[PDB]
Amino acid sequence: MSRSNRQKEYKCGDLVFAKMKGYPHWPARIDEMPEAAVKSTANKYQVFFFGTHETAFLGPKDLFPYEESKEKFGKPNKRKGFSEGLWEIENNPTVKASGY
Amino acid sequence: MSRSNRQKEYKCGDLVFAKMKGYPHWPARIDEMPEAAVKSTANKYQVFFFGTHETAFLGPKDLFPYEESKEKFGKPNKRKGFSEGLWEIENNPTVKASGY
Repeated sequence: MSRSNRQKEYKCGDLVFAKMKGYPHWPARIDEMPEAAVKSTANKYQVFFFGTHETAFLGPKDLFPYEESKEKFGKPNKRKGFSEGLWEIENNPTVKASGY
Repeated sequence: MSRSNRQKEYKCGDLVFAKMKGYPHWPARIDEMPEAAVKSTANKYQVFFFGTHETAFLGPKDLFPYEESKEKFGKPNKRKGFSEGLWEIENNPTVKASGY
């Protein structure tokens, strides 16, 4: 008898009355639409690879403190850039003793 | 000692073993989030305010249907961008590039 509406989303957001901080219902239009693969870099840490000089985005669990676990990982790979970069790190300033 | 110490994230300046693609554990520097619209909030819409001629970030909950709201909050004047925006919207809400 009656037909429903399943479309809940405006395309991007369309044109509406926007409620912003200090703006109680002001005519405003939408721009952009964070849906293409990445929406926004959130809760991600900017991990800048020291040796390979490359910016990556990782999380807390993707990062292991050598201040204590220097002994745990050492230098697991023998590569010219790997060993060189990790060596530049092996003489790091913030070292809480070489003994573990 | 601002209120309570809850911040426990990796603070820009620390350095750890990073786990990236092609790198089991490569020591990388920790940098915090750039902070420039992107930092957090995954799905957020950008909104162009005709009023103050600004661009802000809002969500679906902050965008109210104008076809009904325009009739509710129809109180212009004194506020330039409100009057300008209301007209710029009234004479072109769907953007008349076909039937005008």
